[PDB]
Amino acid sequence: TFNYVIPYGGSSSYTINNEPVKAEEVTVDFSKEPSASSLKLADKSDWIAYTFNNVPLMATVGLLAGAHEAFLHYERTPIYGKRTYNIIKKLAPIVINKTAYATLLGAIFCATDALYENYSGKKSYTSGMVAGAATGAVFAIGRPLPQPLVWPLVFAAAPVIADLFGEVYPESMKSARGYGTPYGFENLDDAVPTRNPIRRNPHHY
Amino acid sequence: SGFGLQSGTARCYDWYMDYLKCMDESKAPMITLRKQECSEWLEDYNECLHRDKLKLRKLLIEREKNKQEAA
Amino acid sequence: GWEYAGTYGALCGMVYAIGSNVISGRAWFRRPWVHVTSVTLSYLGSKLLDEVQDTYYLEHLKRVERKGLQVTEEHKKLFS
Amino acid sequence: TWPKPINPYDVPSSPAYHRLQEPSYPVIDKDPDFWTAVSNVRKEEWGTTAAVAAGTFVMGYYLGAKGHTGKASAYFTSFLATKSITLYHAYNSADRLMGFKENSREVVKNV
Amino acid sequence: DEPKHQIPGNALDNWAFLRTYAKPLPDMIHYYYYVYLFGFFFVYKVADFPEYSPRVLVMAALIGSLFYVRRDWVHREFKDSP
Amino acid sequence: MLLIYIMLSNIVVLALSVVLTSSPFMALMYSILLYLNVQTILWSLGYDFMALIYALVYVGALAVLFLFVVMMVRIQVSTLSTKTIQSVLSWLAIILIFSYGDVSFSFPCGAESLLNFGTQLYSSCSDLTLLNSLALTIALFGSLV
Amino acid sequence: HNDAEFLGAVYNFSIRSVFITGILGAVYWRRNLITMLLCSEIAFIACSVNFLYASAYLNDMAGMLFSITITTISACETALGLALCVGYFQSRAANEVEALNLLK
Amino acid sequence: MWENLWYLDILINVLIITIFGLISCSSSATKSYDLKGCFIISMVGGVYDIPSAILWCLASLSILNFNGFFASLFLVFTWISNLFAMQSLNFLGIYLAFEMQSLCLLVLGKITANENQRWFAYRGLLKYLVLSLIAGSIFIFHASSSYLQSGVMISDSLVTYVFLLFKLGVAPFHMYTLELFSVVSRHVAFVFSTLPKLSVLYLISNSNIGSECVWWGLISLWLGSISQYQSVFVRSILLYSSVAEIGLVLLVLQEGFSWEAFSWVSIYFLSLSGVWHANSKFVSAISVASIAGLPPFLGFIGKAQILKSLVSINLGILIFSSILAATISFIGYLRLIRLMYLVSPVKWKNNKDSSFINWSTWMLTVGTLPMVYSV
Ligand SMILES: CCCCCCCCCCCCCCCCCC(=O)OC[C@H](COP(=O)([O-])OCC(O)COP(=O)([O-])OC[C@@H](COC(=O)CCCCCCCCCCCCCCCCC)OC(=O)CCCCCCCCCCCCCCCCC)OC(=O)CCCCCCCCCCCCCCCCC
Ligand SMILES: CCCCCCCCCCCCCCCCCC(=O)OC[C@H](COP(=O)([O-])OCC(O)COP(=O)([O-])OC[C@@H](COC(=O)CCCCCCCCCCCCCCCCC)OC(=O)CCCCCCCCCCCCCCCCC)OC(=O)CCCCCCCCCCCCCCCCC
Ligand SMILES: CCCCCCCCCCCCCCCCCC(=O)OC[C@H](COP(=O)([O-])OCC(O)COP(=O)([O-])OC[C@@H](COC(=O)CCCCCCCCCCCCCCCCC)OC(=O)CCCCCCCCCCCCCCCCC)OC(=O)CCCCCCCCCCCCCCCCC
Ligand SMILES: CCCCCCCCCCCCCCCCCC(=O)O[C@@H](COC(=O)CCCCCCCCCCCCCCC)COP(=O)(O)OCC[N+](C)(C)C
Ligand SMILES: CCCCCCCCCCCCCCCCCC(=O)O[C@@H](COC(=O)CCCCCCCCCCCCCCC)COP(=O)(O)OCC[N+](C)(C)C
Ligand SMILES: CCCCCCCCCCCCCCCCCC(=O)O[C@@H](COC(=O)CCCCCCCCCCCCCCC)COP(=O)(O)OCC[N+](C)(C)C
Ligand SMILES: CCCCCCCCCCCCCCCCCCCC(=O)O[C@H](COC(=O)CCCCCCCCCCCCCC)COP(=O)(O)OCCN
Repeated sequence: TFNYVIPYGGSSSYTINNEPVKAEEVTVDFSKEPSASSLKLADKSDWIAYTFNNVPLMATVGLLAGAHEAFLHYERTPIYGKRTYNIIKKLAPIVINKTAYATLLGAIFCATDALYENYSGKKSYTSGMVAGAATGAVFAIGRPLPQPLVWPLVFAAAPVIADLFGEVYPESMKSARGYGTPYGFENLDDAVPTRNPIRRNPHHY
Repeated sequence: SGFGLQSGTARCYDWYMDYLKCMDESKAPMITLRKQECSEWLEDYNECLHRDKLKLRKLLIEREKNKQEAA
Repeated sequence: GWEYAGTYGALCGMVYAIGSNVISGRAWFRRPWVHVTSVTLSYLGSKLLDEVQDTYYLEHLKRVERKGLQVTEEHKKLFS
Repeated sequence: TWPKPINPYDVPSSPAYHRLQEPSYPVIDKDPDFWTAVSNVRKEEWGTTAAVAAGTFVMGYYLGAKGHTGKASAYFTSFLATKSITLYHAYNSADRLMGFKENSREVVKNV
Repeated sequence: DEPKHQIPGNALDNWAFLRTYAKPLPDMIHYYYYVYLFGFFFVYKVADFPEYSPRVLVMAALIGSLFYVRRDWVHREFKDSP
Repeated sequence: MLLIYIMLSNIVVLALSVVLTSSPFMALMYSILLYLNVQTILWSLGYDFMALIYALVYVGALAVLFLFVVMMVRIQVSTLSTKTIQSVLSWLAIILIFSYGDVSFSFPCGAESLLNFGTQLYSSCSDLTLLNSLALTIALFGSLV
Repeated sequence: HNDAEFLGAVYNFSIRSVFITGILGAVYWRRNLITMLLCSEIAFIACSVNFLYASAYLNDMAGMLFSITITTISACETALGLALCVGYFQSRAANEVEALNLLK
Repeated sequence: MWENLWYLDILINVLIITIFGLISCSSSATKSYDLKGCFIISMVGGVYDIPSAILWCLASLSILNFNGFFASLFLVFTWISNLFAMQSLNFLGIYLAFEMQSLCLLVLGKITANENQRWFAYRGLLKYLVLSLIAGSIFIFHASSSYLQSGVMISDSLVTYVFLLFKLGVAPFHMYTLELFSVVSRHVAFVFSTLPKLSVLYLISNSNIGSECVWWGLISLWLGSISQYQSVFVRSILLYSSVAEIGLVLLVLQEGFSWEAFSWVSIYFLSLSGVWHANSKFVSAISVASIAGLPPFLGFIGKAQILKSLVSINLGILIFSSILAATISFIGYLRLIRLMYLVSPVKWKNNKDSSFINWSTWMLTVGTLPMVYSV
């Protein structure tokens, strides 16, 4: 409007609908659909199955962290001097404990997420928040004062961030095209494509 | 490459060229689609390269022969 | 394309001559020969850039028409 | 199978680089020699060659003088630039003879 | 004289704590070799990993960030003992 | 068949010996024996000239270069022997893990010919021969300075 | 039952072991720079042998050309690396002890 | 035989210039301007497209600041390797071109070190060499397995993608750049942190070498940004900035946005030229601002192309990460600006050799308005 007399923006009729018009005459899709593996892992029906399918990721991350710390300890120890102690006995707890703690935290998160979703019966943000909060509570069992408040918050926030930018964002902005005519405005006289642009072939790596 | 070791061409050059010709004939707008259409030619090239079907057939024949012999 | 490429280029050449003088600690008016050379070269380069951009715009219009974009006469007018 | 016999003296061979294209225009010469290509170079191209040679002589002298070897640099730069531009012009003329590129003037001049 | 921030701790105790970083330093090539090797093998393996939910991925990233130990931390606390 | 098997199995022992030995001079000697075993493996696949190439470039020339460097930089590396039983089994385990269950293909035999190899190198594949020559020139210029 | 299948499996095991021994051998058992470059050569030789094996399997010349390329590049890389090692050793300060043994 | 002549001309040109420089070697002309000009003219014979013309521009600008016949010859060798990398059709072309470029880097690094700088330069060159050998050996071993299994050498494979990831220096394969480029000369680090990238981007775009995985660019973006913020030394700040940006660029290039990466590499080259060849505080400030992405400079256009490409793919996680990582990087660039004009009096060497530096600063300031059409 760019005036001071009437409200800015506009209004669209709710009664009047515009019949959908295809973006192009022929649509070629270079985006592959989700794999059967993805759907299997995503299935939260059985909490135990869901947990056991998704823990490998947490275990791997714990193993990488433990390997990192163990290597740092091993690198410093001197080869030239003989050591009374056994290095593996010193280093094995590091890796084992890190992997176990990571797996336990990821198990708690996955279990609570599946159990809440089943009990509630709906896929919602709350399920992620309560799983994160429970994981952060387990993380901060014996930590000083600030940490009990901070970790349940950071952990609860992480599934919120994942849901907003991993699931809601793409579905929200699926229609936008970028070529031909703007999604909403097809009356405007813009070049109309016979086929959609294919910027890349479907990936295979 | 495609060249042979002693002369001529590789042992399975012709099968690959057959598959490439099939892909050239196809009108699919993406390479993935054309490979899907020409998959049978690729299966022939892979079959000539490794002889996997013949190896399986021989394994089954040998195994049955052993079963008959033991009986 | 751009109808102000020549003017822009001349002013930018001035920007080069003054900036080079200032960076080296000399005053803007020093080395007068540099000013003419910079102005002319920048003007020509700006013009050349505009033709290059136009040429690749037309190449793109040809390509999109070949692909199947049903560009109208007015659209074919947009790309000089 | 049986090894195919090979003739050592006549073993099939090919150049490394190949242009994958069917001749759009008439083929005045299927396999032009260097001299045939040079003889078909247009007058404008020779003018470009001479302008390049002069410009590179002047630039070579200018750059060489800072190192006290102006004449030597000028001659080397001239020769180098003339040679490269001449090879480019001969490649273009050979492509025209082969029918890959437009040869209207070429066919008319040498029937 | 101007008002200045109070520094917690005694001067000699803080300097002693700072001096625990002055230890034989390993070369970083040893760490890099292993990281390059395992990283190459990891990239090859990653193509075959199952597709994970975004939420699980983010949680794994959080856990990895929390469990990552800075190289300086191990360096200061490293003791050559059982 | 026994000889081919023995050479194939030996190449592993000759590779393990290089890393295990603590003397840099001795490691080169084991590497030279490994190179000869590789020449003999190549002979079983039907290559004669290629196996000659490996021995010429590596045994004939590269090993000499390694010896020259080792003599000039000679250090005292007979400090201590750290080949504890625990370390060796861990190494052999890592090796076994990496070298297990990969795709295997039937052993082939292929007669090679220099006439075809030379023809291809200097006709159809001339681009490679000249880039390799440029690489050698780059190495010559950089090493000599 | 098939000698070639057995021999192919043996070859695959051997070549893979030689590759891992070259790439990770000198780093695992901490050695001098000269041993690292020798094990790197061992690894490159293993890969070139794999290419020659493939060329024999497929009756193709591509592996023989990749393998000659490996021989050339590997020798150039070794010569340059050894030059760097000598230059590094000639500049060592008196305090430095195992200058060549970075992994110590 | 005529197609071969095009390639042959480059070799003949290089050899004749080499032997002329060798014959005419004298103290009177240590800076062989004439040979530099001959090399520049020679490299015009390899321009076939726009990417080749960008390769020529960057190589010529790099050649200007090298001193002596030897360094300029090795830059021409680098150019030849880069030209062949773009044209590589299979594993052999990729391996050969990249390893030749690695050899040229090893020589250029070695011949630009003083006797007092040999201890650290040769160590960093050796560490680069050994890491390069790991990368090349894993590449060739996997390539051999692929060639055996498939019978053909196809440049569309995971093996090449991982190798080109190492060459770009993203994800965990960026440490060689940090170790080598910290101990080498400023010009060598600048020319080998920008020019090589163009060839790899061209190979990826033309040979369809893209993966569905976004982890490596996300990692490079976050690691680079956090490491840039925590780095005390200024060389490390500049080195980690390239890691972060090339991670984001890798993510954009996988999705098919070739034009934006080719425009980015050119702007990044011009932006990095003035910071690396530091002589004037003002030139360095304008460079840091362009790398940062401030809107009045050409650096803004380069960053804008990448960010604009990101919003098209509609991946939320990448956009969020990009915003936060960019802020963290901005803090490091502010540190750089603070160090020059807000910490202590600054005195720098009077190295009055600003060949293309004034032109680059001008091109950064002035170029924003002409290139506004792209974004
Ligand atoms: C924009 C959007 C972006 C998109 C794209 C952007 C585009 C990208 C690319 C664009 C690039 C732009 C930025 C880069 C700018 C280039 C750098 C630059 O500016 O110059 C660097 C460079 C830096 O010089 P420097 O800072 O002093 O350092 C060099 C050292 O001296 C080192 O010394 P040296 O040993 O190396 O000496 C070599 C050199 C360097 O030597 C020198 O520079 C010394 C000074 C040269 C002599 C003085 C020049 C004489 C006339 C100049 C006119 C000035 C007018 C001002 C006052 C009016 C006086 C009446 O000598 C030369 O000058 C070679 C050229 C030959 C011409 C010499 C003069 C010939 C006689 C006059 C010709 C015609 C007379 C007509 C009228 C005459 C009077 C008006 O400047 C030059 O080299 C000058 C080149 C030419 C001199 C002027 C000639 C102009 C012709 C006369 C005017 C007539 C109108 C012009 C139109 C018709 C032409 C005939
Ligand atoms: C046997 C060999 C030993 C190695 C073991 C394995 C060998 C490698 C095999 C495979 C390697 C590939 C994958 C490994 C990770 C990739 C990184 C890499 O390889 O670079 C080379 C790297 C060395 O490179 P460098 O350039 O020499 O060192 C640069 C640093 O400055 C180094 O200097 P610095 O360490 O002294 O400084 C560390 C600095 C460096 O900074 C970083 O680490 C940046 C990384 C941040 C995130 C990375 C991207 C995350 C995306 C992951 C993608 C997958 C998920 C997909 C979606 C997730 C969306 C984000 O960070 C810190 O200051 C410590 C904090 C840790 C992260 C900071 C973020 C905290 C946020 C949490 C919020 C909670 C606080 C709330 C309360 C606060 C109160 C106010 O080598 C390694 O570190 C490998 C060690 C493997 C341990 C990683 C642990 C988990 C791995 C996956 C989790 C992903 C998060 C990454 C966390 C830490 C990674 C460094
Ligand atoms: C005078 C007429 C010029 C107008 C047009 C130019 C075309 C005709 C060329 C005529 C020559 C003028 C040179 C101007 C352009 C250079 C291009 C070129 O030359 O080749 C193109 C031309 C054909 O390729 P094409 O036109 O690009 O189209 C091919 C396909 O379309 C595939 O190619 P494509 O990549 O173009 O595909 C279309 C592309 C769309 O691509 C585009 O839209 C390109 C946009 C144009 C940007 C221009 C900037 C590029 C920087 C290079 C500067 C030129 C250096 C000159 C080098 C050669 C010197 C002659 O779509 C894409 O998505 C691909 C991405 C492309 C890259 C993204 C563009 C961003 C570039 C970076 C900009 C970032 C800003 C940084 C700073 C900006 C500050 C203002 O090749 C030739 O005609 C023959 C080449 C012969 C050159 C030398 C031979 C003569 C001498 C022989 C012997 C030499 C030795 C003796 C020496 C003699 C002197 C001493
Ligand atoms: C105006 C048309 C004709 C101009 C006459 C030139 C024709 C000669 C043929 C070409 C020779 C090279 C052209 C000269 C340009 C650069 C030469 C140069 O570098 O100038 C000086 C030094 O460098 C400079 O002073 C820079 C000058 C830059 C150019 C200024 C001249 C402007 C016009 C000349 C070229 C215009 C076109 C040339 C023909 C197309 C050279 O120093 P010395 O090697 O010691 O030679 C001097 C001889 N002696 C001392 C023994 C008496
Ligand atoms: C950046 C590139 C890196 C890699 C480049 C690989 C691509 C270049 C590969 C070629 C290298 C040079 C090989 C010669 C190139 C072109 C071929 C040629 O011109 O030879 C002529 C031979 O033709 C001739 O004109 C003979 C005289 C040649 C005289 C010199 C021309 C070639 C000079 C090569 C430069 C090498 C000389 C020393 C190097 C300074 C063609 O061969 P034919 O047609 O089979 O033989 C003639 C028979 N007939 C015409 C009847 C069909
Ligand atoms: C549409 C354009 C916009 C797109 C941008 C890309 C296209 C580029 C267009 C313009 C390019 C201009 C490049 C500017 C370079 C600046 C000139 C330069 O660098 O000169 C150097 C040259 O230095 C040299 O090394 C000279 C060696 C070679 C000289 C030039 C070679 C000429 C070869 C022929 C080039 C013609 C191109 C061939 C066909 C296209 C002199 O500086 P120094 O003396 O070293 O130090 C300066 C000291 N101070 C400023 C502080 C006073
Ligand atoms: C950058 C965003 C990060 C959040 C920052 C918040 C402050 C961090 C403190 C940590 C706390 C954990 C994160 C909680 C934020 C979510 C907001 C709570 C609101 C809420 O509980 O409703 C849920 C939906 O909200 C939602 O989950 C969607 C709301 C989106 C979050 C807010 C977006 C803007 C915040 C940015 C403010 C400033 C940015 C600087 C950080 C339930 O929904 P339901 O579907 O489950 O219904 C129930 C049927 N069972």
